[PDB]
Amino acid sequence: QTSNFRVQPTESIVRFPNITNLCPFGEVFNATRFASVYAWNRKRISNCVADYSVLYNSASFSTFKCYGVSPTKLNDLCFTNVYADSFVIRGDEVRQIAPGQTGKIADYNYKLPDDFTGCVIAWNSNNLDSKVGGNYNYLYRLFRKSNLKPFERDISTEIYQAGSTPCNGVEGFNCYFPLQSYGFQPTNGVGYQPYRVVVLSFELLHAPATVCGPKKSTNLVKNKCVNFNFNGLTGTGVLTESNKKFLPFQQFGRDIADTTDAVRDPQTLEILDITPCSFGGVSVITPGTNTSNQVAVLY
Amino acid sequence: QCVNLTTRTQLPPAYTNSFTRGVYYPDKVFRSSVLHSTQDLFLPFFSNVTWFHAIHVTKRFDNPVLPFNDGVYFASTEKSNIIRGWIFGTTLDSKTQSLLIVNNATNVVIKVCEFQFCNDPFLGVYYHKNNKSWMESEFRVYSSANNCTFEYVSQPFLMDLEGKQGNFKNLREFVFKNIDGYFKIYSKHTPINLVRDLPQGFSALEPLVDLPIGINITRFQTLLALHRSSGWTAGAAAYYVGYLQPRTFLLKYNENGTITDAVDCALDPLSETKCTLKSFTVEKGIY
Ligand SMILES: *[C@@H]1O[C@H](CO)[C@@H](O[C@@H]2O[C@H](CO)[C@@H](O[C@@H]3O[C@H](CO)[C@@H](O)[C@H](O[C@H]4O[C@H](CO)[C@@H](O)[C@H](O)[C@@H]4O)[C@@H]3O)[C@H](O)[C@H]2NC(C)=O)[C@H](O)[C@H]1NC(C)=O
Ligand SMILES: *[C@@H]1O[C@H](CO)[C@@H](O[C@@H]2O[C@H](CO)[C@@H](O)[C@H](O)[C@H]2NC(C)=O)[C@H](O)[C@H]1NC(C)=O
Ligand SMILES: *[C@@H]1O[C@H](CO)[C@@H](O[C@@H]2O[C@H](CO)[C@@H](O)[C@H](O)[C@H]2NC(C)=O)[C@H](O)[C@H]1NC(C)=O
Ligand SMILES: *[C@@H]1O[C@H](CO)[C@@H](O)[C@H](O)[C@H]1NC(C)=O
Ligand SMILES: *[C@@H]1O[C@H](CO)[C@@H](O)[C@H](O)[C@H]1NC(C)=O
Ligand SMILES: *[C@@H]1O[C@H](CO)[C@@H](O)[C@H](O)[C@H]1NC(C)=O
Ligand SMILES: *[C@@H]1O[C@H](CO)[C@@H](O)[C@H](O)[C@H]1NC(C)=O
Repeated sequence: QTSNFRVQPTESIVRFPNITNLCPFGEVFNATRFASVYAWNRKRISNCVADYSVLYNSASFSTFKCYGVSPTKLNDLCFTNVYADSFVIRGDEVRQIAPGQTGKIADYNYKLPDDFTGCVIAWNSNNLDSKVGGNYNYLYRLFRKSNLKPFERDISTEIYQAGSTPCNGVEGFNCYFPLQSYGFQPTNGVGYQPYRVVVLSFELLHAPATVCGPKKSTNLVKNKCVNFNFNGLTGTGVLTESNKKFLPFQQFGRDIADTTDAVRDPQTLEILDITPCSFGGVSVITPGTNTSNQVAVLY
Repeated sequence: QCVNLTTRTQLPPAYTNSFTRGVYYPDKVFRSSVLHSTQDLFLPFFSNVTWFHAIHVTKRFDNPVLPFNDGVYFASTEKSNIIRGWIFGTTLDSKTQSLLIVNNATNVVIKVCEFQFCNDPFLGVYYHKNNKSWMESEFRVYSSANNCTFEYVSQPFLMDLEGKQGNFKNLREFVFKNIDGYFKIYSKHTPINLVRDLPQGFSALEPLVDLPIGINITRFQTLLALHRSSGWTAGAAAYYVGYLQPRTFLLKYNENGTITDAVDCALDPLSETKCTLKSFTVEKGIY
């Protein structure tokens, strides 16, 4: 006996489940009617496997602003819930979407806390926003007497009174007035050029976490000692066609030795086989080195 | 809207014996001619399970509150499918998350929300005079929902609803368990024309669907169909509830991957011997 002989794998087929169903979150980004900053929009979406590489390469998004979370690893991550929003921010107030600020609507309307991941992305809006004349229906906060906190809602459906004058249907000199309108100037600078922005928040909490990301799928190979990475199962072997009849819900295949030997195709629902690829021992045959110097090899 | 039922007869619950029923596939692994043994939550052989009668006689009704143990085995004997759905939770007063599963003439609903349940939730189907058809005219299981996490609508199911007094036409077996935030339901439907004394034979319960919820469940309550034609015509439906315990079983898979036999390794010592040699036939000797 001299040594052993083994065959190495070549391919790494990684077949996964068939297809992601849908996620209408893009529709949330791409509608036609939206409110103002006064509406602290909070749209909770779960149990949805959503595509994230689209946002990295889109039509007119550009201003991709994520906080201290790595951009690439989040596409193949799985969370529990996401949140959305949409309003007008009037150009330069893009600076206000920061982890901690209080100069302006950074705290007045749509308050965002520090250490909040919440990837935020805006875009230019010259036709929907900055319309002719000015759609003064949109409103931004006057003074925010609500005195918000991180992750809070400012809903002030009333008016101020300083110390003396009630303003219950009476023109009060110190009672101020509700939120001022929105100056959609036709064509002006960033100070009068509104922008539409959307934020995608994440939270794990403690849940089954059925909000995952898309996964790839390479073509299969047969009659070749290859590395297979089916759902959960990772191994090496030769995959061929079998004739065993599986139940309509079973997926795995075992034997008396409790070793996996049959895998159901997650795509086409076909029953395969698993077999180690030709391991053995090598031995030589010699007639004695004194007589001659020829050998034969037995595999 | 919340109401209550009055003028009903109350009867004590009964007991019945489970004749080797409550076996289900615990895994998703195919086997052929194997005697594999596993320790899981199961229903022990030859034990009491409680028995509640929903007979119309006079004017008898039943809808008690049963605590939710580690597992529930629900065996309904039906002729016109009077029993419809279940609710699961702890307080059942919209103060905590609670599950509601119903399969009606309309779309099937599996909804885990906060519902303000009433004292006597029920479903009411009216026998109209303009057409000779039964349609659901009373949805009074709860008042309203507030704010939720997971709602699912399955395919619509159509099934005739009538108040009959004949023999049961079919048996529906369900197994509910809650592990790792997952609600697992195993369902089986079988035909029979008996009246009592559940038939012999082994019937494996194939899994149906798994629901990711992640909530405490310590109480469940079923709901009936309150037909209208004062008067309710409750029929004579019957349902059995049993609880699961951690037990070790020996399963015998056939050549096709279907379970055909099982032996409980907690019965008389002969069963223990059969559980040690991993075989169903034991010859003479001492072990
Ligand atoms: C998972 O997703 C894949 C991708 O869509 C999906 O594969 C496709 O499914 C459709 C049906 O849903 C197939 O369309 C037909 O499929 C039947 C049954 O497989 C075929 O017999 C038909 O093709 C035959 O006829 C053609 C013309 O004569 C021949 O050229 C061909 O070779 C066949 O003989 C018909 O195409 C579609 O073919 C597949 N595509 C592939 C590449 O398999 C799959 O069904 C999804 N599975 C699940 C469980 O969701
Ligand atoms: C928003 O809607 C517009 C509709 O004009 C989309 O623009 C095109 O949409 C089609 C269909 O998805 C894509 O194939 C094109 O590539 C899009 N155009 C460009 C230039 O990318 C736009 O994709 C939508 N945005 C979403 C869905 O996020
Ligand atoms: C197990 O699966 C086999 C599959 O071959 C079933 O065998 C069938 O046997 C009947 C007997 O007359 C034949 O008519 C069928 O043609 C067979 N099936 C096939 C696919 O050829 C068998 O019935 C199944 N059940 C059991 C208990 O063995
Ligand atoms: C090898 O074989 C020959 C055969 O005649 C013999 O004479 C010789 O002694 C052998 N070699 C040794 C080292 O013994
Ligand atoms: C069920 O009822 C009691 C248990 O509380 C027991 O006396 C009785 O024997 C049980 N049933 C059977 C069939 O043993
Ligand atoms: C859901 O409903 C309860 C009951 O009113 C409420 O306290 C809670 O804040 C609501 N929202 C969430 C996210 O739990
Ligand atoms: C479920 O009950 C466990 C047991 O104490 C508790 O720790 C947990 O907070 C509960 N989950 C809820 C109420 O969502």
